[PDB]
Formats: sequence, structure tokens, C-alpha cells
Amino acid sequence: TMIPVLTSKKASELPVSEVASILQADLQNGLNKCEVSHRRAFHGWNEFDISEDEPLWKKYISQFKNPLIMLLLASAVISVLMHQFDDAVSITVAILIVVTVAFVQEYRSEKSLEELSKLVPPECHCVREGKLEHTLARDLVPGDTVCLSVGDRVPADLRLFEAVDLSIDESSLTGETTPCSKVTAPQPAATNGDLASRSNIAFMGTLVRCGKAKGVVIGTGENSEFGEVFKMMQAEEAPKTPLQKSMDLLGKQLSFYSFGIIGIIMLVGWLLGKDILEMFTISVSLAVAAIPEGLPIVVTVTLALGVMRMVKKRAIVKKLPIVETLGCCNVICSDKTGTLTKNEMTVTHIFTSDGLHAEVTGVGYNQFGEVIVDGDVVHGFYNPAVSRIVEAGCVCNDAVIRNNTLMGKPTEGALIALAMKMGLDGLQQDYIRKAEYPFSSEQKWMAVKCVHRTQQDRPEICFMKGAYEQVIKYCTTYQSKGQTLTLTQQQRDVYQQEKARMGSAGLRVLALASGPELGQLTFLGLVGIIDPPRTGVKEAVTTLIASGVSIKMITGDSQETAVAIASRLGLYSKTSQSVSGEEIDAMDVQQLSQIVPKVAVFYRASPRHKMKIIKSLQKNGSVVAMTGDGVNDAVALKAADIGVAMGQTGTDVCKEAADMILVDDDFQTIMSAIEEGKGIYNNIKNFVRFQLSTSIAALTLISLATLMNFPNPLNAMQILWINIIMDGPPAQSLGVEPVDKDVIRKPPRNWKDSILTKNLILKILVSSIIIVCGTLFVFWRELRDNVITPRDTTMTFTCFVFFDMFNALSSRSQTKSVFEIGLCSNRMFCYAVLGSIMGQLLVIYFPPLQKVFQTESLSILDLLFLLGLTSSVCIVAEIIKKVERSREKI
Ligand code: BEF
Ligand SMILES: [Ca+2]
Ligand SMILES: [Mg+2]
Repeated sequence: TMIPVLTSKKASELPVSEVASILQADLQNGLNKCEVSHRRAFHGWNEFDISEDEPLWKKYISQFKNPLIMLLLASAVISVLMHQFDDAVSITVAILIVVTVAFVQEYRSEKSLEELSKLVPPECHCVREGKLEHTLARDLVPGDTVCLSVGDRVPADLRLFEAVDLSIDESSLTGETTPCSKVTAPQPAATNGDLASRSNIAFMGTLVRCGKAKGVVIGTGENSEFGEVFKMMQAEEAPKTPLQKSMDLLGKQLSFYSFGIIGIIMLVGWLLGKDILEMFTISVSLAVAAIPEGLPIVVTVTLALGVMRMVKKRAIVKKLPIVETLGCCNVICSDKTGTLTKNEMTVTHIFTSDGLHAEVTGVGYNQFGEVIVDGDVVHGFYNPAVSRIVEAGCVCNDAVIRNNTLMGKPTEGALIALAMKMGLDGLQQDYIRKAEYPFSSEQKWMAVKCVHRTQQDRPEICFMKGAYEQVIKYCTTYQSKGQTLTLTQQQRDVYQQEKARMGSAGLRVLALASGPELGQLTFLGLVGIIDPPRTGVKEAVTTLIASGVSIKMITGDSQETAVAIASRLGLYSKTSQSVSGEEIDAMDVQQLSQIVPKVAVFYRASPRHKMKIIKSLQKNGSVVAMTGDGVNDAVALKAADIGVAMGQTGTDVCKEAADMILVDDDFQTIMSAIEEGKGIYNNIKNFVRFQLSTSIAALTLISLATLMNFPNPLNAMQILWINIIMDGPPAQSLGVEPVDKDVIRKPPRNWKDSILTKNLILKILVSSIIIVCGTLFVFWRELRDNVITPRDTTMTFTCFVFFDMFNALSSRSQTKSVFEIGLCSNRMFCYAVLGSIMGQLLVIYFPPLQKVFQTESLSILDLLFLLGLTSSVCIVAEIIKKVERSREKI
């Protein structure tokens, strides 16, 4: 009927009896089908939400929610209410074409090229009516009895009542590399403050390392340790991306300036005494043209292109604004347990009793790897000492690795991987174990007795593995260069010094011995077990440091491993300092601001502490790219800027928290994202420059026409066509222009800055001045003596169109010019240029088009003269750009 959802705190406080009776849970019979169904109906399913996928309706509707779109719609309405329908129809057709093309492209391409993000369902074991039933964890109910074995994943919060040497790896939500032993007796309230201190509870999403246990589920759904994190992350209003705010501000400023200039032009015309209707129509057309109606479309196109480029490099970006925020990052955080270093112990250094030093290459529980001693490769039984050490580590073992997954203790898995690297994966099968001494905390050693299966007549050989202090007590002799010599005090001191040196580097020293009987075994050597960083981590870190981006590391694990990992990655200096989470919480934030950017190591931290660190780093002004792979980081990933979550060794919460998903865990992918973002920003800047130059030229031409009271060189239809060309498919083609190698070697962009540079403004002004001067010269040559003809208007329109095409051609690359990118790469820009040229030709040479547009036919000689005249601006622009770049670079 009614069951309270017991938290791990209270459940840990209480014992088995009243916890079981509170939930009406039977420890042996479990729950019946009817009770399970009722609990399912009340509490719901055990799995989390699956979010909501937006259908096409409001996805297409939202494209009309831009303020510029509202302005365009209002302008079209006022145009259709003047009983003309021409400008209204043209504007409606243009906006419909642009919006439909952008919507179909984005929706279809994103829905077709983002179907590789598939997940897998979890598994669990349940007992009902005394029968062990294999059922999914997705249907679990509170009060169920769940059996825990080696290698399985804990399905929910389990109140353990029976446990036999159970070991659970909780690094997913705590970050502690060392597994914590699990007990049955309730914990005191005084020691029940920390999450890891709960040794009598089982957390969801953790992996059982060793032992077997049975527990009763206390909380299923959104009311667990994952549930509280999800509740805290529910709203979690993230800051808006800088690109969107900057684009909105630029668009608003441009619209305000255009409206002011339109009002000034209208006032001047009213004082000049001209036709109010024609002036109003021209002002409306100019207001439509000047404001950027294609800037959001080109931004969306560039973001989609970046998403596809990321996908081609095994990445997932399930939203638009992510692509243009990684390049602005100045500081990058990283979690040691899962992102920089996997949760896998691998032997790296082996010490031999005779003084030989061995280095092991390779990571992971796989046969990949190489063992090199004195610069020579050792495989199989080539080196008797290393072979004996590997045999001791493999035969005296209890863990088995199946399908690159470890079932057993991490050190045993490291030993098995080391044996696999030399090709001795099946070495344990040649010995039949007879007597076993299980490893225990008190003894701190494990010993086994075994004989060869084909050599049973051989005397029994005992292999012992454990701590150096315990193995040396049962050791009396050692092997040196194939000779058995008595172990002396000097050799013991040398071994102790070697162990201390290994420990100073963060290596976990493990001792090995072999002999016929206990108390006589022969020392073989020491093996260094340590969690190693991923192969593609050091190079990426070095590249990021050389790029001018600071890197910080948050550990959440013991201090020694933190400093060792930081030193191995080069992020820690011997003169640097680290601060714990308790000191951060106790000490006031007002002074912590000066201490947050000078440090990069945080051995002890909490999800709320990580969020506080994130907020402090962001409050002074910066963009933070913090990664993560567990629930410990999920809230920090969500409540920050762009975050990258590993999609292989990760949880179902980090994938949703972080937009960037790597199906394969790697770090070099961030550099490609930064380069693509820089290229997208360069393309956006070039498009903005071209649009601003065209708008400024048109505004200056109209102002000059209105000022000295001479007939306007262009009508409403020509201005509308110019606007369509300026902010149409040709405009969107400027953002699809391919990337280059010049902007790649550039340091992170600094925000709170204007996108218009001095050189860009000067180039825009020069282009506008040249276009206006050419148009004025053509006009003066047209109506020179006494003639006024619509052919003059057609010539002016053609000259303006040709100038726009030439400006667009030269604006494709900000630093390159013609004959540098190839010019014949089958460009959508070239296709759009050809289409616009054919449309202009059709308009010029069609009696209906000539009637509506008030134009006239031209001649071949006139076309040749126009082509030869509308080419000076591009040549001089490219020449001045080349000479300026050469003088300022060489
Ligand atoms: F070390 Be992290 F918190 F997984
Ligand atoms: Ca426009
Ligand atoms: Mg982690």
C-alpha cells in the first residue's frame, strides 16, 4: 500500500529487521507478482526519463520566432496593405524559400546523420517466491531482493543484509580508485556524513569487484543518489552562449542604425518635397535590405557543418550552439578517474631481485603491450627472472578477464594483463591448485599450492603474492643470475629502498615469491601497479598548453595519486600548491578568487565543490571546458560551459549532462573542434563584412540620390532583388566556404569584443566608396546631356549586381585571394552565382519581367563594357590585401 522511499542515510542508520518490515520486504521469498505490479503502478519504472523529441511542427515554427522575422512579416503586411502586392509577394517568396530551405536542410540532415547514438539496457538479478528470476533492472520495485555477484552492475540502492568479502568499485560516483569493503552492521550517525563512509549500502551504477552479497532495494526511480543529482540538475539554468548574445546585439544595433538612417532619409525627402509614396516604398525596401535576415540562417548552417565534421571524427553534438563555444575556451578542467586516466590498473615497472629494471608498455586489460628490458624485447620465457615473476603473478591469481572486462581485484587484473602482454595468458592452466590461502586485509598476502598437470611427480611449489613487509618475513633466499643465494640484510635494505622509490612515484609495490614450502620461498622481484593515463592524453595536453590554454585537474581521490597523475601529465609544478574541498568550503569566496587561477590540482572535491569551483572560474570572465565521465561531474558539466563526456566508460547521466559525446574516448578530438569553430567564426565574420559593405554602399547611394535631388538610380524591385541576392542562397553559400590552414595556428578568441575590426571596417568603407563612385560615374555617363531612359536604370541595376558578385567573390577568404583556394572545386557558391546570373539575364530579357521591374534590354557591347568596368574593385582589393599581408608578415 504505502511504503516510504528510504534514503541510504536512514537505511544505513537502521538495521535489517525494521528496514525490511517498513518496506514489507521478505528477505527470502521476495515479493509476489501482484505486489510487484502494485509497486510498479505506484512508484513507476526504475529507469530515468528519456526526454522529449520535438516533432517538425514547432521546430519549423520556431524559425519564425526571430525578431528580424517579425520585422520582415510586418513589412510584408504593410506592403500588402498598399494595394501593390509586388514588394509583399517578393518578400514573402524570398523569406519562404530561405526558411524552408534552412528548415529542411537542418532537420533532415540532423535526423539522418545522428542515429548512431544508441544505448544498451542494464541487467539485474531478482528473487521472487524463493526462485531466482533473471529480470531486467528496468522493472525493479522497492523491497525486492537482489543478488550481487562478481562482474555484475548494481541496479539500484541495496540495503545489504548478507555479505561475504564483498568489494564494490564506487569510482563512478565517488572517484576513489581503491574499492571499499562492504559490511552488514549499521553505521553510526556520527560517521554517516560522507557518501563513501556508507559501507553497509550499495550505490546504483557501481560495479562489484569481488565477493557476493544480497540486499533489499530501498529506493527506485528519481529518489536515490542519482535521483538527488537529477533533482539538483533539473532546472540548472545554464549561461547563454556568447555567440548568440553577440549576434543578437549586433543585429539589434544594425537594425536600429538602419531605422535611424531610414527616418533621416524620410525627413530629408519630406523637406525636399518629393513623392511620399515612392519615398516610403524605397524606405521600406531599404529597411528590409539593410537588416541581416540571413545571419541566423548562415549561423545555423555553419553549426550544422561543424556538427557533421565532428560526426566524421567520431563525435556527437546534439544541439546547435555548441560548435561555436569550444574555440573561446581559455581554461579546461578534467577528472583523473575516467577522462585523463581509465579505471584500469596496469603494471608499468618491474624490478628484479638481481637488480634488473623492466619497463612495461601499453594500457588496458588487453594482450596489446610490450615489455622491454635494457632496450631488448622479452617475450615468453626468454628472460628466466621476468618469466618467473609473471608466472608467480599469474598462477597465484583469482581474477579472470573475459572480453576486455575484469572480474576480480584490480591488481590481479593488472597481473593478468601483464602476463597476457608476453603471451602467457594460458599459463595458469598448466598448474592444478590444491591448497589456497585467500587474500585478507589482516594478512595482506595470498599464497597458493599447485603442481604441473603433466609433471605431477614434481615437488609442490608455492607462489605467494602480497606486501613487501609480509613477503620478506617468509623469504630466506633469492635468485641472482640463475644462482640461488641466501638473502642478506643488505639485499633487504636495497629492496626496501627500491620499494620506497617506487612509492615516491605513486607506484603500488607488490611483492612476489616462490618456493616449495612457506617460510623458505625465493624472492623474485617487485611489480609496479598504477593507473596509467590514456595514450592520447599527453600529446593533447601538450598541444593545449602550447596553444595558450590553461589546464586544471580535479581528482576526487587520494592526494598521492592526484599529485602523481598531475606530475606525469606535466600540469603540476614542484613549486605549486593544492587546496582541498574542506578548505575551499570553510574559506570565504571573496579571497578564493585570487587562488583559483594559480592552482590546477584538487585532490579532494565534491560535486557541489566542483560546481563552486566552476562558478568561481567563470565569475571573473572566461569559458570553461570541463570534462567528466561519472555522476560526480554530471552536475558540474551541466552547470557550466561546453562539457565533453566520454561515451564508453561513462554513465547514462554524463551523456545527457554534456552535449559533446565521444563514442570513443579520446582527447585530440577537442583540437579539431577548436579549429572548426575558428573556421566557422572566420566564415561568419567574412559574411558579416560582405553584408555590411553591401548595406553601407546601398545606403550611401540612396542618401546621395536623395541629397542633391536627382532621380533615384534604382526602384523598389531592383533594391528588393539586390537584398535577395545579398541575404539569399548566395549569402548562405559564403558560410559553406572550406576551411584553411592560416586561422588554425591562432590562440583562443577573447569575448566582450566587437566582430568588426579596423582592417575590416576600412575594407568595407573602401569597397562601398568604390561601388558608389562607379555607380555615380555610370549614372553621369547615362543622363549626361539630356536623356532619361529606363535603360539607364537597367544599367545601374546590372552594375550594382556585378559589383555585389565581385565583392562576394573577393570576400570568400579574408587572408587568401584568387588562385589560392583552387576556384574550381565545384562550389555551391559558384552554382548560386551562375543561377543568379541566369536569373538576372532572364529578368533583363523577358518582356513581362521588363514590365514588372521597369527595365529594358541591353546590347552585347554594353554587356562587355559593364563586365570590363565592374572589375576594378576586386583587382585593387586583392592587390592591396596581398601587399599589406606581405609587408606585415615578411
Ligand atoms: F575522478 Be572523477 F570524479 F571520476
Ligand atoms: Ca536584408
Ligand atoms: Mg570519473
